[PDB]
Amino acid sequence: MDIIFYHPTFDTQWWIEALRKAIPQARVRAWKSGDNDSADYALVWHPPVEMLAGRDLKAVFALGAGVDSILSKLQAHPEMLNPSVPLFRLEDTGMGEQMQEYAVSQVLHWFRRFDDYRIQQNSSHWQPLPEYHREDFTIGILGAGVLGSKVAQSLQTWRFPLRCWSRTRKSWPGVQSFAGREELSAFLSQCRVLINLLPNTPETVGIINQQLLEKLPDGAYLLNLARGVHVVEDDLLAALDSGKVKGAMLDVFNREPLPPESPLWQHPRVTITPHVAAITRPAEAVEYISRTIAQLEKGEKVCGQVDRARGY
Amino acid sequence: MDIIFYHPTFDTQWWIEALRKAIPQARVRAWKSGDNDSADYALVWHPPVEMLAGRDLKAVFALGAGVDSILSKLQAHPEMLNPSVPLFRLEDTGMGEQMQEYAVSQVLHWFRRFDDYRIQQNSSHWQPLPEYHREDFTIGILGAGVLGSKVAQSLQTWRFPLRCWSRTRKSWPGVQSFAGREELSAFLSQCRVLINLLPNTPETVGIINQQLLEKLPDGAYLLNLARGVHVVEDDLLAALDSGKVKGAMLDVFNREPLPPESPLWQHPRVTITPHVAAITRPAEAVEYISRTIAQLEKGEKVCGQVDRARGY
Ligand SMILES: NC(=O)c1ccc[n+]([C@@H]2O[C@H](COP(=O)([O-])OP(=O)(O)OC[C@H]3O[C@@H](n4cnc5c(N)ncnc54)[C@H](OP(=O)(O)O)[C@@H]3O)[C@@H](O)[C@H]2O)c1
Ligand SMILES: NC(=O)c1ccc[n+]([C@@H]2O[C@H](COP(=O)([O-])OP(=O)(O)OC[C@H]3O[C@@H](n4cnc5c(N)ncnc54)[C@H](OP(=O)(O)O)[C@@H]3O)[C@@H](O)[C@H]2O)c1
Ligand SMILES: O=C(O)CCC(=O)C(=O)O
Ligand SMILES: O=C(O)CCC(=O)C(=O)O
Repeated sequence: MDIIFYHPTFDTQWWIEALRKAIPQARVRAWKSGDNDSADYALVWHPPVEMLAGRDLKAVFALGAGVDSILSKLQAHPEMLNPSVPLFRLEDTGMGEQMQEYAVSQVLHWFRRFDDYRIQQNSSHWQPLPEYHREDFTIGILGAGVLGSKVAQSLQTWRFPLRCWSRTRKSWPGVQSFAGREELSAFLSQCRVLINLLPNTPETVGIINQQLLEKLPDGAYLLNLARGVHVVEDDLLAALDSGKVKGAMLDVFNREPLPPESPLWQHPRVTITPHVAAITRPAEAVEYISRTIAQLEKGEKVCGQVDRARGY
Repeated sequence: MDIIFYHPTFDTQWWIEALRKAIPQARVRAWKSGDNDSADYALVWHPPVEMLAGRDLKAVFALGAGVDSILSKLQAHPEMLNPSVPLFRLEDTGMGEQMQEYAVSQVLHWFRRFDDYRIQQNSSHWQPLPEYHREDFTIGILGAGVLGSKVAQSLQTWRFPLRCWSRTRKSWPGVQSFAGREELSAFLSQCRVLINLLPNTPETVGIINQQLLEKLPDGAYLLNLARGVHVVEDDLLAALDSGKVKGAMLDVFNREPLPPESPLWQHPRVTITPHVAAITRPAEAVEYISRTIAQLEKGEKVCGQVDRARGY
């Protein structure tokens, strides 16, 4: 078999060699413009149209969890990827644990009032503060997928009340499952902490806006680990300035890098990371891809597949 | 039975009523100066000498995990507590989980470089940073007791390499046990994070000093959750200023409240909480005390007992 590989910034030579060793019968090459030779599988991130157009590939693997970029490019360029070609993404491959590390750390940080103690420390002021209680710190996960479930599981360990929101009902024993737009209001009503692990799709753009934020309990917290387009940043700033939202930690933004003129940078209740919440671990990704190709060859059901009609 | 209760600041009336309901055969009263009536058990925190002197109690329960204060008072006033009287403390009673919340949150905070991203955010500067790896983030727990073990267990969940230090060897399957002063140097050599959960005893005063800190790996972190006397604060500041220690989070200090002139307050790499890492949960404490008294009455082995000769 023949594999073409393309990634705009990863260690391309490292990946080729690691793919060759995991799939020794395979010829792996980096894709460059003009290369119209045969290929069975394409491993891509932000690929140019030309890499895929007209190719009858056995599969394409997007080298990330999110596929909003490749799918929006296919919408604008329907000739890029034949409907015959199955599209896969990276499920977990280390990003699950990475989202658990980020979420658990910051949820506990807020639950233990480290933000308030930092403010008081800035004035050299010693003052024990009242403890928060788990019954008032219900956590809601917007999005209940591969990463959402992982974050829910790790927070349940700490005995926080937990709820999740998705399109379809979930069966997680101690997590209250809300489903659909008709249940979103009820889901938000108790979310002391709101964690966003949704995909970017046309149905979810701008979902974290003024109307959503004002349904939250007072003194709520926002963790945006998904996509910048999910949040209307001026609406968030207004809810931070009114005291509706006590704190927001944001890893993703409508424009990346976040422009220096954004008021989010210096807002006292905002914490910013530069889109680093969860990156695939190359060796786990090479193992996921090699195992998935082997399953495709054997006719075993795989499920890590993108549905172009639903958008994720 | 008769129980006298004394605590300088807790909700005394709440505790009396809760003890009455957990031990309905018991007469519970708040101790005031001049009260020389009989008593079988004393529940105390920072008690005056007069409360205990000359009393042949069946047991005294110190209402905290640490007993350095009561034991140093008994040293200065040997008449305060007859050697006949067994002394107990609060084992866990909720403080285990509270130490896990604090430690896990801040270890993950440092592991994910949230401290560096905060510095960069202060300048509106966007810059993904290299990931740290678990093999370079060995965590050492100074003290391997009721709370030390709980913290070790919760950090093992995150797959950090783990080691502990105590007087006696431990058998925790994935935690390397170091024991005694003769093994302290070797224990420190790999501690990227040093977590202090030792008791204050004459043998441990000032143990975190210049000689200990310089045995740590470069860019180490310090979490002091135990007693302020364990740390020589000027030595810590020097290791923070030389870059030996990248960050210190401190809940306890040689003088409490930490005086405003301490350079720790405004040091950029120091985080301060006002001795709030783990407070006993009254209802768990009343359950621990009532169950321990019942076991004493039935002749069942109890072990939560202070050893006045060893000092803890
Ligand atoms: N560094 C970073 O910040 C970073 C890294 C990796 C991933 N991410 C983000 O995380 C996202 C999720 O990854 P994942 O692997 O967890 O995706 P996933 O397994 O596909 O899970 C997506 C979940 O979102 C829910 N969802 C989709 N559309 C919805 C709608 N209209 N209403 C309600 N719920 C909806 C789905 O519901 P059903 O279960 O009912 O289908 C599903 O539970 C990615 O899309 C990416 O944007 C960010
Ligand atoms: N809010 C707060 O900040 C807060 C709250 C609660 C407790 N604390 C502190 O936490 C401490 C520990 O509580 P705990 O219940 O875990 O106590 P513990 O169960 O008695 O554990 C103490 C541990 O320290 C070790 N140790 C004692 N002396 C030592 C020495 N000379 N060299 C090496 N190791 C030594 C002991 O070793 P062995 O196991 O070999 O005996 C033991 O493992 C308390 O003393 C208190 O100061 C702080
Ligand atoms: O988009 C990226 O920069 C990689 C991390 C991510 O968000 C994803 O895997 O979808
Ligand atoms: O000493 C206190 O203020 C209570 C918390 C503590 O450190 C202990 O339980 O020993």
